[PDB]
Amino acid sequence: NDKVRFIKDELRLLQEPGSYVGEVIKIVSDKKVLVKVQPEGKYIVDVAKDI
Amino acid sequence: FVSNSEILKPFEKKQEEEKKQLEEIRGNPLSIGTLEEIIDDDHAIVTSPTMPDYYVSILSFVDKELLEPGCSVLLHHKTMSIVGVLQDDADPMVSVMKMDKSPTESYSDIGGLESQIQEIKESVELPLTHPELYEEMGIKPPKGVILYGAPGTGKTLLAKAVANQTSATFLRIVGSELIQKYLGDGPRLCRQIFKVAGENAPSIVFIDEIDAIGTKRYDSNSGGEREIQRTMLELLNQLDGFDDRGDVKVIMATNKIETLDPALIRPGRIDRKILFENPDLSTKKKILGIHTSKMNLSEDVNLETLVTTKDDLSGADIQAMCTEAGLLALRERRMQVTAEDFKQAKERVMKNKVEENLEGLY
Repeated sequence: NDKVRFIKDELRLLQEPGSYVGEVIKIVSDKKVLVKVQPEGKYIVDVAKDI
Repeated sequence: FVSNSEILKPFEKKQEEEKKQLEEIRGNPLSIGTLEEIIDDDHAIVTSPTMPDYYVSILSFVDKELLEPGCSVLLHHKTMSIVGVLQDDADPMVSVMKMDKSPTESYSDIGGLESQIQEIKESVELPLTHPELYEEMGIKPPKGVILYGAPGTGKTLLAKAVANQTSATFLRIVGSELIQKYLGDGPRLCRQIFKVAGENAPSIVFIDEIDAIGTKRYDSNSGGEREIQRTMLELLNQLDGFDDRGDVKVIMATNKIETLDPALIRPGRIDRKILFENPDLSTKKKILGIHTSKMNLSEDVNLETLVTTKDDLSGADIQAMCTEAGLLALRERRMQVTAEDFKQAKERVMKNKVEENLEGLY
């Protein structure tokens, strides 16, 4: 039951589109961070509520 | 009570409502780009690093006076609208290299030039720190000074102490970095240096060790014969191509200004010629006393003896003998440096490289 539940829980993680890769450039007080993606350009994105 | 409820309460409430409206503007679908041109119709074309084409309108909080071609504005992912003006993305990353805020320098190490120190102060320190001097009398302050003389006189340290009194940014330029050979590129780097000095207006422009290519003297970055024309005349086109009354003050310094182009001198901008000379024996005690303040001297060591021995030496040669004599006692683990180390230091440092003229008596 734990093996089937683990494989089932890991199935939705592989079906997730995933995430890009980037590096933090600068931060502000608006909770918006500039992340530089290597293949793409620089994008200012909002930080998560957990961090 | 009455005023605080009608001011502080609606202010904090309105600021929270403005941030909620930013979700459709500054929210997660957010991107950037490079501004190209602006039109009177409240529309512009901006290109992101992915090379798209976005033609949209202009949002609030920003006017067209802050929007300049070549800068980096803020875009949107879906609506693709231009948000507002921003500084250089990630910045040029030029903070302290040739420029700083308040360098630490005094007039003691540059002592001996006091005859020529009052010339640079009245033409630089006085008009910048005390602008009422030339305004009340209506006179025009000198817009630049030229530096000429033998090395080791504290050429860089001369303008370094003045920058601390003016409490302004002190710019510097390397002579070899402008003539760097990529393809052309000589005049292109020159404009970026003076452009930064125009935005903040530090009112201080200095260049240390003007070199370029007199003849060759380089390997990796050459530039050829065409680099001499596009470089030395580019510094001229800064003063000759713009008229700035009270702000930009260009100061040029190098070892020999005679071989330079007389047009590069740009007469009428620099009305002061400062010559450098070695300090005499009277001013050597001020420099020697600072380096020997933390040094342990023996009972047979006299400060007046080391000054008399020094003949035709620069400011770095005073601290050199203290460094050489200090290492001799450091290898033997001695507290007070013996007089024999001072004697061997003043005699050796005197003649090292060229002992003789190699031919005849001259």
